[PDB]
Amino acid sequence: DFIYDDRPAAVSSTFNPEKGYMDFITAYGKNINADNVRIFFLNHKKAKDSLKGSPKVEVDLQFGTLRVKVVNNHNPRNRDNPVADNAITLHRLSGYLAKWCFDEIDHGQIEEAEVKSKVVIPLAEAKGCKWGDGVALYLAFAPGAEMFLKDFEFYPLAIDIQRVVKDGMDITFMRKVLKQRYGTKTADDWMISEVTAIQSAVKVVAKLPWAKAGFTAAAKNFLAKFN
Amino acid sequence: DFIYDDRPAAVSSTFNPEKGYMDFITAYGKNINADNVRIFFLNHKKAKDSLKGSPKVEVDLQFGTLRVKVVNNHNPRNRDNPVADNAITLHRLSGYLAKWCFDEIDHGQIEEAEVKSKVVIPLAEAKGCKWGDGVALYLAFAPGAEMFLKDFEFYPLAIDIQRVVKDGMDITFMRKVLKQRYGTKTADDWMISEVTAIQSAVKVVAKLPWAKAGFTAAAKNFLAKFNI
Amino acid sequence: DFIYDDRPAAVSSTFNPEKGYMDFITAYGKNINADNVRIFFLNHKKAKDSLKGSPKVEVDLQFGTLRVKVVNNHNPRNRDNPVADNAITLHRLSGYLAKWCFDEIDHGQIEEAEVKSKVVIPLAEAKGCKWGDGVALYLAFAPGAEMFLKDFEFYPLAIDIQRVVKDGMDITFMRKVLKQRYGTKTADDWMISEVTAIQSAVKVVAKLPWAKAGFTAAAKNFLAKFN
Amino acid sequence: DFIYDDRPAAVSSTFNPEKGYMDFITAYGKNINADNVRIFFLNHKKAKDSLKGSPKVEVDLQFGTLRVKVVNNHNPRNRDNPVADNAITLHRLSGYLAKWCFDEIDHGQIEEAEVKSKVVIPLAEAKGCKWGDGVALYLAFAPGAEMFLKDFEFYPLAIDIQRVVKDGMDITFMRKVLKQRYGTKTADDWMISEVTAIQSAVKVVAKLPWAKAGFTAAAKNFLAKFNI
RNA sequence: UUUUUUUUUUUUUUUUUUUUUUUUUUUUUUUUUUUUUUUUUUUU
Repeated sequence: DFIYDDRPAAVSSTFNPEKGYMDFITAYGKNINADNVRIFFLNHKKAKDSLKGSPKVEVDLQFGTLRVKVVNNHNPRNRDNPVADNAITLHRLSGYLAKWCFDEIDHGQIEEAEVKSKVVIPLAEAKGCKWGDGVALYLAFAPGAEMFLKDFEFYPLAIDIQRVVKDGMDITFMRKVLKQRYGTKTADDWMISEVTAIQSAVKVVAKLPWAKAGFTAAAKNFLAKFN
Repeated sequence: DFIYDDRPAAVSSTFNPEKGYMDFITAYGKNINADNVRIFFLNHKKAKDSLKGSPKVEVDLQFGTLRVKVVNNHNPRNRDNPVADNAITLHRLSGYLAKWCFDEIDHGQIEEAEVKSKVVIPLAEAKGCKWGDGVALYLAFAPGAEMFLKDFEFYPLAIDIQRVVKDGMDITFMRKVLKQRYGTKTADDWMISEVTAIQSAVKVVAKLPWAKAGFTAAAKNFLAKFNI
Repeated sequence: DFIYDDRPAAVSSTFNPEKGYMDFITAYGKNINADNVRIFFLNHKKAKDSLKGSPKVEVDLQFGTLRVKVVNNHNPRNRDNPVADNAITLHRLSGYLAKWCFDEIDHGQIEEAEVKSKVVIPLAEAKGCKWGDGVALYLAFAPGAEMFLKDFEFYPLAIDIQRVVKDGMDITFMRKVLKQRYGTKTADDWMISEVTAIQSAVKVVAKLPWAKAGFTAAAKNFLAKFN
Repeated sequence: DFIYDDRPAAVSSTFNPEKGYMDFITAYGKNINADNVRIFFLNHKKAKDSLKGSPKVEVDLQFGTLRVKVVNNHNPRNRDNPVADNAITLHRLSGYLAKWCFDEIDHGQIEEAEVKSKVVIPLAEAKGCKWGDGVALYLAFAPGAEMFLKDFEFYPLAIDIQRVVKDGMDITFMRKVLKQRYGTKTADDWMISEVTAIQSAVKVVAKLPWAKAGFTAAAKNFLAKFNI
């Protein structure tokens, strides 16, 4: 009576990031602008702890002009609460807005210019990557980019790999990306089929500063006078 | 100001898992089914933390329709409370239900299918073991299985060994398992007598994927292409 | 106003464990017996955490029939409060009672029998040391024994060293023992003078079960590996 | 429905440690004496935990005769609050009092005697540094000293580098310092210009015991005879 | 030259570690999903 537990059932996954993205756009597309994409991408972690502190399972948030209805599972008890396929987590939202940046870029040159001039990703910065390095590569640092592997040319995967080898990141964080699809190909398929594109991606990512989150170029060229 | 201290004394162990199990069945057997057992095996860890939080000495819990009166020794101070041989801790509860699944499978075909299709052991999966691998083996991953070394065909021991050698497990954990009995044969006895069976078990456990639970080969084989 | 702070100044210690022990015997010696001592050594950690919980500076404790007026500096805020040389902390109490057992054994064989048949020190045990191995050695595992390095034949020091090499003990715990005296010799002296006797002690402790904390090898295992 | 969020957009470097110091002295210079500076430096960490506990956005503190209006930003939730340049953080306060000591010593023989005989900086001692080793050097161990790289002859920098090299300190703690000025020289400037002075400082700091304090040789030596 | 996270004198000082025994107890390891969660977060 003091503590009661109850059963979750097994299932397979009916969640298509493409569809979730489209429904998300149809639902919120009027309040999305490069300004909000930018405050969010600067407010991801802040929102991470902000959700972490609060105990409500279904919180709505405001980034500037953007209103978002998000599921909160950062809070401990909620880590196993269910999440609808039309629902949005900060991870899913992040991926979605990254996707938005990617399409918006292709829409034309004025479109190409605005976001590029106004979009920087802290996670990408901390490793010293900027837009000039590549579009797919640069946007791939956004969490949730793993949902759109093709558009980002296997770069989120490669980045995760580099995190494992150089930053000794715990291997479990590759769990999510290793379930994800490459177009029509299931994980099991592309894990053997597409090794080439992946290795190429790894190379591409390798040729990057990878500064320590991050030291302006004066560092770490000065700290290699003392070692 | 006062704090309050006195002597605990030494004795031998009068706890028979076979019988303890029998009283557990006699007492709770009407609400034990594959459903509730499955709910237990999925909520072991959660309930463990929930017991860690509370300082109550004797907590009651409900897994689906099954209610059990459990002794709490996960709360730090409570780690030294006495435990009756007719009392139940989660470890004992797990072992008991592991044994229950083990018997129920032999009860017949419907029961075998019910248990096999429902019951899930997180620890076994996390190492890539499934029901198809074996009943004794798959169930041996359940905590408390060490209390029934015979029925689980010495497998929990083999698993523990496999854990120390590749996962660098702290050896201290083998303390419980290394005193456990083989049916009636004593630890000191079976520890040289049945060496063959043990070795066979170790070999069986040896051939398994044994990746981290989240992914298993060829997820494992794909990392290999870059990093083990 | 909100919190304020103030000075402490210090250079020296006037604290002689011999004198402290003698005063302790004079004050409490009628209530000291193998029963109470034994209860103490089994409830040391318990009382220690119980003191960690309480914020009171000077707590009363009862071990069997023995009541003690002990100083509490286990509470974080209290960790830098002063300690009189005639005062008693759980560490001082433990060391004192270790000394007491050591003397009581010499009083005759019957007293030796009460202490040996009753008193048990968990830390000595966890390493597989028993009374049969030696009195000085067995008692040396008791916290506070470092105050009487002479009587315990350098064994607490050797034990601390072995904790560092085999158990990866953080070296900081040896700070205390390395300031202690060996009878009349100060630290600076015996650290060079008694190196031989110390090494002998180390060899003794070394040839002990240890191997490892948490285990008794009733039967050996054709392990792939040990430890 | 609402967890209010909004944007800060920026990158400006107002804060001038010289000016901050001058305002701080103008405000408090009369209540600063060797006594209070000493008690402060002895109560730095305590004040740090005590403020971590508190919810005040701006806490008030008393060190001996000195009362100060300090900004509290060690508190998790408070960790993103703004900080005025005429305001004082406990880091800033520490650096400021270090500078104070540096000026006061030069005031004369008697003042030098008060400061040298009273003020002790635990971090400097913990590495075996004493007043006799140097004034700038000894004072450089004080947190916030990185604000006055000129006065302390690049010693806070050298000490930090040395923390990374000898104590494997996470390199991120070298952030600040690597933003600070050397008198007029910008970091981008002095990082190339004053390399000579830098390494000299580095060597000076290298020529120190730098053992846990903690221990003194013989002891390091006594340990060496078994372990490091 | 934001802010914070670590590092804190000197004592025969004080704290932080290690804590017998048992078919005892506790400490470790916890499924599957295009699920969710834990790490990595610009610029002074």
